[PDB]
Amino acid sequence: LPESFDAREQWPNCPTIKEIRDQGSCGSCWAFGAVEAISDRICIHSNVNVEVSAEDMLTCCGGECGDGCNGGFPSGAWNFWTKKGLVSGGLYNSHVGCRPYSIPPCEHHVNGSRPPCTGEGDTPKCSKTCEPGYSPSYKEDKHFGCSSYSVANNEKEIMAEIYKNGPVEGAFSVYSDFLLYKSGVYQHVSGEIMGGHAIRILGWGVENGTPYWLVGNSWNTDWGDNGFFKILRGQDHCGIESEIVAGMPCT
Ligand SMILES: *[C@]1(C(=O)N[C@H](C(=O)N2CCC[C@H]2C(=O)O)[C@@H](C)CC)O[C@@H]1C(=O)NCc1ccccc1
Repeated sequence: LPESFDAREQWPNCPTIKEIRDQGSCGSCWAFGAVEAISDRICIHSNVNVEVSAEDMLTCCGGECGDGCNGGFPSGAWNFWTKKGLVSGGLYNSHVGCRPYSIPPCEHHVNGSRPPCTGEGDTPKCSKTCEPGYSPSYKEDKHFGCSSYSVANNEKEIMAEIYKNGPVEGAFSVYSDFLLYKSGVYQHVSGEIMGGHAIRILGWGVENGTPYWLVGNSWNTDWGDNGFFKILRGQDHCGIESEIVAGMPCT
């Protein structure tokens, strides 16, 4: 395997790989990390661009995925994709796809022109219809996954999975010092635990002798390094390697 790897560079025809979303004031990271990677993989394994709806995942999976804006299970999300499939849907107010995200973007632990995130948000309703003007119908717009699996807590296997099939979803323990991340390779040295956080891992590299994972957060682009961040790789730091999940799109 190469010393470095950036899925954004390796798959130039898949722009979703370089985009950063905003989960808004909702604990829907579990759903965002999933639909983002799923969007990436649909493009990688059927070369077609599709913004997989975070709204559909967040609102219709139900208990199988946890508790909506209160948190969920990443592996459950990929299961839903293979069971019920997912329709398309873009950013809030974008009017793109069957079900665009309905929760407003906000400032995540940074100042900006948007309203500060309030963290407290209810899970929107599971509506099985598309936005007015869009076609086809909700049922006709479903994209199915044909496999949902968990990648072992093994650095090399996680790299091989990414290298071959594209970005995966992972999770780690977020501590207060991570909220102020700007650049470099993140390493937890202090701060109270804020909770678990699911994200999208799209690569890896080495910075000043420090190995890292290339990750895309869902707190908009004005957070961290244009929305992305780097985190220590190889020592299951904060559990970054303890919960990798992925899957393959049908055909
Ligand atoms: C994932 C999540 O969304 N995390 C939360 C979060 O990032 N925010 C809440 C308000 C907007 C945003 C922000 O902080 O700017 C918080 C708790 C992290 C600091 O609680 C969500 C989840 O799915 N957790 C369960 C879980 C299950 C398995 C592995 C990891 C996490």
